[PDB]
Amino acid sequence: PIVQNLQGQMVHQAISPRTLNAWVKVVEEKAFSPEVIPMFSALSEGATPQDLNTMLNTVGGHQAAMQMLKETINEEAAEWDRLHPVHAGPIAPGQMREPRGSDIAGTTSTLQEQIGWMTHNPPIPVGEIYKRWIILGLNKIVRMYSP
Amino acid sequence: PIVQNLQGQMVHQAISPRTLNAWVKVVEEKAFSPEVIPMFSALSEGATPQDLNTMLNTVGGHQAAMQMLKETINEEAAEWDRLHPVHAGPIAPGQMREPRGSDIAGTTSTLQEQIGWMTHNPPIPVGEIYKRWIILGLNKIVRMYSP
Amino acid sequence: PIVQNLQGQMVHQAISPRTLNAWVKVVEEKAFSPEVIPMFSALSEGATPQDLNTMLNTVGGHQAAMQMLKETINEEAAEWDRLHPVHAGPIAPGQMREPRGSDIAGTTSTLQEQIGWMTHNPPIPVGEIYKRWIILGLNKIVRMYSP
Amino acid sequence: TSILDIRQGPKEPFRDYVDRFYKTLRAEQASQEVKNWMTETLLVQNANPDCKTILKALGPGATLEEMMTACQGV
Amino acid sequence: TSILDIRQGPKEPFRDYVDRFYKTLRAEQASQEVKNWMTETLLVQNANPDCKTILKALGPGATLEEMMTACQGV
Amino acid sequence: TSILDIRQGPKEPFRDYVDRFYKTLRAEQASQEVKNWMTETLLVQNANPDCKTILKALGPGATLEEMMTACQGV
Repeated sequence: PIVQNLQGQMVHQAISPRTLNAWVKVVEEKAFSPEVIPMFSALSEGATPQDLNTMLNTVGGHQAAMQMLKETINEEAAEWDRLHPVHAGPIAPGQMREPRGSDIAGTTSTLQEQIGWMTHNPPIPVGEIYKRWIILGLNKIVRMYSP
Repeated sequence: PIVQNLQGQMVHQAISPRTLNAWVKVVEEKAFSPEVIPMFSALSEGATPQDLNTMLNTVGGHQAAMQMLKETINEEAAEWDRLHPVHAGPIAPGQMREPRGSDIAGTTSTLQEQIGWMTHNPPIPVGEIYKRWIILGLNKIVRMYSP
Repeated sequence: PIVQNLQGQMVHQAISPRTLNAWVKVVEEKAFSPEVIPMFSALSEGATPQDLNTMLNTVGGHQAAMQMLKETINEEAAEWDRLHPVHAGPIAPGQMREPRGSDIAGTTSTLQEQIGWMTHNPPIPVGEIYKRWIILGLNKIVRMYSP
Repeated sequence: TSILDIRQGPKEPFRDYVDRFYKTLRAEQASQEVKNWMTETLLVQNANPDCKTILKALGPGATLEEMMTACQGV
Repeated sequence: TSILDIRQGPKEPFRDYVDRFYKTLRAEQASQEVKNWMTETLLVQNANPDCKTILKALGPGATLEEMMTACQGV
Repeated sequence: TSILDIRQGPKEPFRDYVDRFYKTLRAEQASQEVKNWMTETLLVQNANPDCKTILKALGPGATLEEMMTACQGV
């Protein structure tokens, strides 16, 4: 995640193993139950896309759901690209590039790039955009997996 | 929560997973027992409304009680709005807006707004107002759930 | 691992016992399952070759796989030496030596040497080169150990 | 399971039923106004005859602590 | 176990089969286009006659929630 | 359970009963003066005949260690 250091700057720090394991354990115990979404939200505080793929990729089991989510993440990403067209002409030397759906999904962007966008002024909340897609896709799952 | 940093200022820091889990475990083990209220009170030290909705939303089980509480929180909030009318004329550029029942419940306010009110001089104790509503609603529950 | 200190420099710090044990426990529980690879990747964040041999050497059980991996690590290392020939003439006093496959595998290099390469400017990512060999060799294993 | 399929047993305490209701209501995502409509309507309708009888005597305007204490002996 | 060896039982819910499929698909490392081809093809092909029949009626263009709700009673 | 429903068994040690009393008293939220009234009154009243007899001999002014040691053999 990207956290604030004592000095008063935003720097990246790694997520903790008993945080990781707590994510694992939630999924083990409460599967598709709604409490998973606030839980997720708390444990995703200050998290990167990269950390969010890590959390999704580290799941075991419920592979039908994991595939449905993936496909929702790509749909929501396809929709990001649709709604926000690429911008006019070449990229400025003085500036950094606008993200695509795949940069938001973490796929085409690097960590330093993910830190550029979030730490820069104005900052862009690429975590929160992926977060809604995850929560939206979580609703899809919850609604389906209701019996 | 909003905590004091080493430098001597009040800054927000996130609540800890084994704090979260300790909240979960209390509820699991002691359900509606009275010891839950001092326990709550200690674990709510320096907490935001936002953190208080997080704690309430992360409950599983006892949904009749959770609904009774919600409805108590809204009643107490409706009562806040009644007792404290909105103030005269437009909001000053030099000042920040007075809270409503829903800002106290965390609903209509943002975190930075919740930090403005609490950190500013004079500070307003929107945590402690929600805290009484929670404790009051906890009494309602305790009294009902006595057998 | 090599981590950034508060002062703003990169220094080595030892890996933690409950990190070690978490590595052990993953292997115990999920054996050759794919979730092992993101898991590995997270727990290998900022890790040295030396720490990576420590993690491989501390395995118990699955010795056929451990041997297949070793032999993959040496093949990938042999390939490093092939692709990158040694450089022209004697080593400069002002400079430090280029790594071989065995320095990447941690075998012929010392820790201070591993810290020289990574902390120096430009830095060389000898962790990430070993990491791909580990992940590649992990694919070999996963594919074989599928039933 | 659908919200319409939530019903009170002939020997099941109302209390255990009301818990089931706001759990399933907790998995409904509808507008609040619709969920208010569901509350006043469906809860009583799928309540058992003995308690149903009781709840009819509370009249309208009733709140959950009073419903919950009203059907306790049933 | 190979992906071709993944098949639906005569009494096995589709759901339990689809889980097995994307677990094994999760251990395939092929290009996405090939994995798309596997999805639309192999899944239905090794599905049981009763559900297979059902899935033929959904036509093409179908998505996983609709397939999964379509073969639920089977 | 209501505070009036708290009573001492015919074989139950007073001690186990006094624990039950201040637990239920712990869930009463009334003014201190009322809770003092409950203490001197209800505790003895729902105490069993054998201990009740004992407690009548302590007279008024008695404190909990002396009541608790007074009904120990009963």
